[PDB]
Amino acid sequence: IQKGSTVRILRKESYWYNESGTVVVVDQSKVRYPVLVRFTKVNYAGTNTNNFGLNEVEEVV
Amino acid sequence: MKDFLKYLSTAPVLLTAWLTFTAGFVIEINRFYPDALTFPF
Amino acid sequence: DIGGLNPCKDSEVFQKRLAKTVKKLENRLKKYEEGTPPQIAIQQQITQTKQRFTRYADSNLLCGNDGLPHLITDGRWSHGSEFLLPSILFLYISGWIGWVGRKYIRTVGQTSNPTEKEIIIDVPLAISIMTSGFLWPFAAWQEFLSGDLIASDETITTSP
Amino acid sequence: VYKFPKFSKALAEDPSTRRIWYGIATAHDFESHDAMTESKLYQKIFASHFGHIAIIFLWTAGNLFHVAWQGNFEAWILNPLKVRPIAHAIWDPHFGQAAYKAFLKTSSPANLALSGVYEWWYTIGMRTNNDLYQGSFFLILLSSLLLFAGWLHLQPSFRPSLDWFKANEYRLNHHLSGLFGVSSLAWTGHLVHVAIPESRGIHVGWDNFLTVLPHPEGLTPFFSGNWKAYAQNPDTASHIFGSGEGSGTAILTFLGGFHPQTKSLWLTDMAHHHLAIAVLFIVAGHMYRTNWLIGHQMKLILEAHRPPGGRLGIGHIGLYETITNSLHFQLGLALAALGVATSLTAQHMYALPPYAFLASNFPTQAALYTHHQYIAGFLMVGAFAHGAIFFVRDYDPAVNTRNGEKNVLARMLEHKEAIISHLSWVSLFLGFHTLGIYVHNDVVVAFGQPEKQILVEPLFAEWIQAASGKTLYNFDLLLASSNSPASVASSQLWLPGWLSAINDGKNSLFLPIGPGDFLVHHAIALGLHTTTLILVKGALDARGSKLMPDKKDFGYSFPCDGPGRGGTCDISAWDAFYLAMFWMLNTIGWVTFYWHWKHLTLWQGNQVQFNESSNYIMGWLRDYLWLNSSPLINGYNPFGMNSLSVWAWMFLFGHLVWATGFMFLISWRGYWQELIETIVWAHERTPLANLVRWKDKPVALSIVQARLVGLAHFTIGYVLTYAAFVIASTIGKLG
Amino acid sequence: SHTVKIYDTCIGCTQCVRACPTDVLEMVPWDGCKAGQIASAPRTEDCVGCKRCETACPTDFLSVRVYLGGETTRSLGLAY
Amino acid sequence: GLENQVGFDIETGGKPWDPFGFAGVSERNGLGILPHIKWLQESEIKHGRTAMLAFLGVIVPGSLGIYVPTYPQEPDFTKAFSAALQSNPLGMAQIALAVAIIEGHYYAGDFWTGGGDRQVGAFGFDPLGFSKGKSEAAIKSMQLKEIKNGRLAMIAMAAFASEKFIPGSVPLLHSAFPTL
Amino acid sequence: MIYDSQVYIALVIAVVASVLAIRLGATLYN
Amino acid sequence: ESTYWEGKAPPSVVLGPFLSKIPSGVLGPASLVALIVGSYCTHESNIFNTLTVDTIYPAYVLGSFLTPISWGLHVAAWIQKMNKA
Ligand code: CLA
Ligand code: CLA
Ligand code: CLA
Ligand code: CLA
Ligand code: CLA
Ligand SMILES: CC1=C(/C=C/C(C)=C/C=C/C(C)=C/C=C/C=C(C)/C=C/C=C(C)/C=C/C2=C(C)CCCC2(C)C)C(C)(C)CCC1
Ligand code: SF4
Repeated sequence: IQKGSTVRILRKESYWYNESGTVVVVDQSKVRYPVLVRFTKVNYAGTNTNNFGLNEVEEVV
Repeated sequence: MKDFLKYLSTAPVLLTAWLTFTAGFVIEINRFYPDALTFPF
Repeated sequence: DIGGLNPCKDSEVFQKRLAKTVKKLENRLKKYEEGTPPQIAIQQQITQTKQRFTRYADSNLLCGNDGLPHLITDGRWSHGSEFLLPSILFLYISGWIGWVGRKYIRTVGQTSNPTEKEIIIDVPLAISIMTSGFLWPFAAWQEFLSGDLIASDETITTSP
Repeated sequence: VYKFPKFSKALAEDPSTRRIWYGIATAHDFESHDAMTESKLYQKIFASHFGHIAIIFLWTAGNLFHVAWQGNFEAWILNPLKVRPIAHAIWDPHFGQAAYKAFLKTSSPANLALSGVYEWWYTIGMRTNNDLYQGSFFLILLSSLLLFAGWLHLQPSFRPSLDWFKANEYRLNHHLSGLFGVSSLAWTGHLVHVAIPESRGIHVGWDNFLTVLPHPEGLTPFFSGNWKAYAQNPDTASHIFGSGEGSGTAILTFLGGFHPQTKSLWLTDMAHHHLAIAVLFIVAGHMYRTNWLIGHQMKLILEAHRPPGGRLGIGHIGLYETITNSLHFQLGLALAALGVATSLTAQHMYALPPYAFLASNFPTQAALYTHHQYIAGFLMVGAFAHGAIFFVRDYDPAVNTRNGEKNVLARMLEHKEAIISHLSWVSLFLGFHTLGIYVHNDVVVAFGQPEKQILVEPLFAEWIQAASGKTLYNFDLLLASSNSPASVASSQLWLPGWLSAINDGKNSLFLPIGPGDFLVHHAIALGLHTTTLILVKGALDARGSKLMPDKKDFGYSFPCDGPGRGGTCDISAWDAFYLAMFWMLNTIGWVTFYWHWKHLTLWQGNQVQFNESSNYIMGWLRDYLWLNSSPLINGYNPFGMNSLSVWAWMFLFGHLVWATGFMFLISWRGYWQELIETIVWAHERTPLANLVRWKDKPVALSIVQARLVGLAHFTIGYVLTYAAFVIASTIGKLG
Repeated sequence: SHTVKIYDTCIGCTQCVRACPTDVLEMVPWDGCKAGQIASAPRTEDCVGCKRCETACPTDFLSVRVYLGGETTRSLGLAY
Repeated sequence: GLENQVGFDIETGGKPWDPFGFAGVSERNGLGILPHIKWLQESEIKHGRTAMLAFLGVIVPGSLGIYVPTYPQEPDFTKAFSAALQSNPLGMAQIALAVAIIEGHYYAGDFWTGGGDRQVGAFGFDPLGFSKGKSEAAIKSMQLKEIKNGRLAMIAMAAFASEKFIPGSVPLLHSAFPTL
Repeated sequence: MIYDSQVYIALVIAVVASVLAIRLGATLYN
Repeated sequence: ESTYWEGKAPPSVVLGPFLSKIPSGVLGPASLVALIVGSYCTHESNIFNTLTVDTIYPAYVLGSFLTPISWGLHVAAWIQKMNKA
């Protein structure tokens, strides 16, 4: 995955679970949740972006 | 008359016009053929 | 006949209801003067009451013991104009409404600002879609066949 | 402030009055108590069951004693259709002379008995105020037995283990066979031996029962197989109940219908019914496996039931351990079954009155039906609440899942959105259209043109009535036809009795129905569907949702999740129960309103009033409530009072409690905490009262406690006002 | 006293700490995020349960969670 | 899928006639709620064979007057069933038992989701060696003839029922079967 | 009409059932 | 043990250790005979002859009980046949 890639959220406790988002940036450092994904639908708190782990996102073909 | 027509395209004005037209043709059907309990055919 | 009811053309209580309503209207008519608009209005009321009662009598309508038309909605085509034909008419109209709404939602859902086009309707596109709903039974059974009517697993689900 | 909630140290350290309030409301939640094990849980529940059965038996003994002492049972025997049964005497110092005179019955002021116990005890063969006293004595003895057993099974060497408590097969075998079948067998024995001769004038007491043969042939036909002999010579159509005139010698018969005199089921019919039920249940009690190598292991039955094509997942494999290890699943099942059973009692004890002269006791009929329907609604709501509790605290997804695939119960949480969406659709459909038709009738009738009403004949339900033999709708279907195989088959067994009762205008057996019945049945269906929607949504969403995907971590009952993310009011599963209680009360109110108005019109004779005015809402409001409330409100006026004065007082009391519930429901906390703080300052800063100080800091009631208190006020006021209305209206309208 | 837990989804944006009305949360060094900081709850005895901390949390389902528990004159906000 | 199955001929072009796409709804949403094409084809064969037998059984008794000796002489299929149900109950019972046995042995229940050991209307049943040794195209042609004749018999029986219910629905019917 | 002896002994038996109730109540602990 | 199954037919252990050892060629015809006998007994106690107090005939009653049973016998016959028995 990279910037601009489309991924499916696999985190169950997510307002965008099973949904598709756009990767903003994948951090190359040793952070726990490097993948930053932007969504079109705001969550219940109003935010439309979140940091996800490498195993919590699945790239769409 | 470019933004006025856009204003008339807003949800409230369009809904009011559509519901006014709808109530109008319903009321006029019931005036010209009143007391219709069953299908006319 | 059906359910112990009898036709309203032979229901004595139905004619009693008609006579009582006409008598009340005429008694009201007595307290006005000449060809004044109140008398014209009451006379129109009497005429409409008589026409409505006559039409209900000659309508294959079954009346109970209260002299009121009862609807036979078990499904028989004999009394098909009471429920079945209005049912078909409503199903057509409501399917039209739902189809045009769904088509508009899916059409402006692929534009740059889908939410803007929902409070500010694209009247040209709206008119284009709305007059295309007369084929909603055919369009529905041409989009269901192609799998374009139902989502499969992109739909969201709660935690459990 | 260190020893009231002995079961909870967290509450005992609360410095406020909330500790006292929560100590009451958590006393029976044994699973949440401090230092808690499963063995202690089951043992305490067992002892509590014993104490509860003792309480029930003591209550019945008290009813028996008060009827025997202050009632007029013996006088009511000689004239059951004119003498009004007396429940108990009244001694209230607040009475004036007028109240004493109005409530005076025979020798002392007394309350009429609306429980129908007089008819029930008369039917089962009681004729003396000494028979009731014997029953009270025996029931107090039984209560003592149960209390002793409850104490005993908390003793060290007599406390059962978890294996004994979870021994499903043994308990089922014994419950079914012993409890149901043997109790039915003993009840058939009593019915025959005592009740059958007592209805025929022969007294069979605890002295001449070993020498008075229940049948002249005396157990010879039973062993000989000539079982028809017990049905020969039944009671004639001119039999006077309690007297030998026109009686018979049969003890087990098919007659169908009602006694021509008492307008109730034949005693020989009920004895035969209980004998058949006893045989069936004794047979069915041998199904499950015990120490003798034959029977069923229900774990195997549940595990083997997976459809081969595969539509229920893996089937019921994990259900045995799920139900066995959860006391809330079993409690929910029992409550649902009890709710259905008491709904059945309500629906059958008015259509098929089983007790002598109970059909002509209109106030007791209305009271019994209303009581049982309200109990039914309560039991159903409790069943769903305990299902939600099971989901929160007892459900284990791992047990109900095998290699990713989910069992029959775990799959209910997968299409939970489908279930809730379709319940919502049905509720909206029924509500929209029932209200639409009702308001259409309202407007059309109001405009003076009732002929334009939408009146749908309930043909489907009238079809069922014709199928059972009612020749009123000209259907000629199954039992309305004399040539159908259904009629020829029983033409010699129970049709002549059944047809004579179903085709009678004075019965409540299959009351004639019209468009008003159709509309009110659709209203009832809407109420049932909406209550089910609320309860099912709370149960399925108990473990979490999108707004709270960790709701299981907060328990069954918690106030909320806070003020952000949108809001979070009434998000717990307990709040779903709390909301569904209102809908249960509304649905039971609709059911009882329909029943009471239909039967008031039937008894008064103006059934045309219901058939015409029941199709529109103003008809209900004007002809049921406004019309029949006149006798009740005139229970006391500026001119005098009647024996109905207590019912008017209860009417106003119910209204007051209802509106106090409105207080507790509309106004929330936070507004009551600051006011309490002002009161606290006032008390602390005033002389002559500073000498007295509280030990528990006064605080406002918690959010959940406030919801409970408002619901309790709402429900108590609802029940009291409707009981007062129904009883007083029936009494004051029908003499 | 209420229970406050911090989860490694913390991004160290400090909005929880500067929203606590009773000084329960504080920022401590960490190596699990870009900011190098994580929220801590070392003074939960002063926690009142107002949940302002998790109203300011930007992470998806929160990184600070408040579990209401036993009540105290400090946790009940009693000035008397 | 329909391109490689027996049933289409020159009458509907060269393509399988399926205006409503009913053959392709099995693969659509749901594990299985709508029949597979195999179930539909087995229903084809069963309905067509039953319709051919019923056409013979309304023509031969009702028109030609041929009757089994101890059976009611009722040239009317709307009453013959009941008349024989009373007159010869044992015969009708044996017919029902034979039908039940034949169908139970040739159960088609795995055809709903597709699959099974049998073929569409296999049934064995080749006593007089009509397909003893033939080319594959010849067997396919014979199967197509059977299917088309079954469809024609379906149409004829539907026409019988329609004319009995709505008089005048089939104009030439009473001029082509002069007796009832 | 029941006698004084009948009511009196029923009251006495009720007392015995009361002492059995507190014993069960106290055994279910404070 | 392990009555749970996922194949085409359940294992013969679900029939109990009395039907697990009956050949299908015995259960099948026995099931058909029991069904026919039960149907005839039901149609002789009722339907063909109307029931009466004096005519109960424990043979027809007991017989009729073979109809519900028949269902179980042929279910077991199919289970045995599919399990090569
Ligand atoms: C649960 C059953 C029950 C109920 C609800 C009542 C109700 C009543 N009884 Mg009563 N009574 C009962 C059983 C019951 N009785 C039994 C079994 C006896 C036989 C000993 C009596 C003997 C009796 C007499 C002699 C008198 C009453 C009277 C009364 C009335 C005033 C209350 C009173 O003085 O009580 C007094 C009750 C007793 C002395 C007997 C004890 C009652 C039972 C045994 C206890 C039941 C406890 C219950 C299950 C739960 C207790 C809850 C508690 C822990 C708070 C009231 C209507 C008075 C009356 O008629 O006034 C008009 C009166 O003078 N009762
Ligand atoms: C023959 C032996 C026997 C008998 C008589 C009982 C009897 C009882 N046991 Mg019990 N038990 C037994 C053996 C037995 N047990 C064994 C062997 C075990 C160990 C495996 C247990 C373990 C056990 C436990 C753990 C508990 C009991 C409890 C109870 C009591 C239940 C409450 C009550 O009073 O219900 C009375 C009920 C009736 C008289 C009948 C109810 C009638 C129903 C509601 C009507 C249904 C009719 C119909 C189906 C309605 C539907 C209509 C239809 C068309 C579908 C009851 C006294 C409970 C209790 O309260 O303990 C004190 C309890 O907690 N038992
Ligand atoms: C035999 C049936 C049965 C049994 C064994 C239980 C048992 C239990 N229930 Mg349950 N429940 C039942 C029926 C039953 N319930 C029904 C029918 C309903 C629907 C109304 C409920 C609704 C329900 C809820 C919503 C909850 C429980 C809970 C519980 C558990 C704790 C109970 C507790 O703390 O009591 C506390 C007892 C009280 C607070 C006393 C309340 C008394 C009420 C207000 C009536 C008193 C007023 C009275 C009528 C005065 C008259 C006024 C006068 C002027 C006329 C316990 C396992 C709770 C739990 O946590 O489960 C795990 C819980 O949250 N149940
Ligand atoms: C019928 C229903 C009802 C009743 C009785 C009350 C009663 C009251 N409300 Mg109200 N309230 C209601 C509905 C009701 N409300 C609803 C629906 C809402 C929702 C908006 C509110 C919202 C509301 C607010 C926001 C406030 C009140 C306040 C008050 C109190 C005013 C002070 C007063 O008169 O106390 C005296 C009590 C009474 C008049 C009640 C009857 C008492 C009887 C007549 C006398 C005493 C009886 C005696 C003690 C009985 C002992 C025997 C018993 C132990 C068996 C009072 C308790 C105010 C408050 O806190 O008090 C200052 C206040 O700020 N209420
Ligand atoms: C619950 C119904 C049921 C079930 C599960 C079975 C199961 C079976 N039958 Mg069977 N059968 C039934 C009823 C049933 N039968 C009835 C009523 C008859 C007529 C008397 C038969 C006649 C029959 C024959 C002649 C044969 C079987 C055979 C078989 C076995 C495999 C072949 C097969 O299924 O094809 C047969 C399929 C059917 C007969 C279809 C029956 C469809 C039923 C009637 C529908 C019922 C579903 C309905 C929703 C139930 C309502 C439940 C509740 C509301 C009451 C299998 C064990 C075969 C066998 O023994 O293999 C060795 C075999 O040769 N069956
Ligand atoms: C939440 C939950 C729960 C609960 C649930 C519930 C509460 C339910 C209910 C349920 C119900 C409440 C049900 C009901 C049912 C009913 C039925 C099922 C009925 C049936 C009937 C029938 C079938 C009948 C028939 C008939 C007829 C109709 C005629 C006459 C005769 C006969 C019999 C044939 C639980 C705990 C479990 C678990 C968890 C979850
Ligand atoms: S509740 Fe949330 S905000 Fe209030 S103190 Fe405890 S943590 Fe800080």
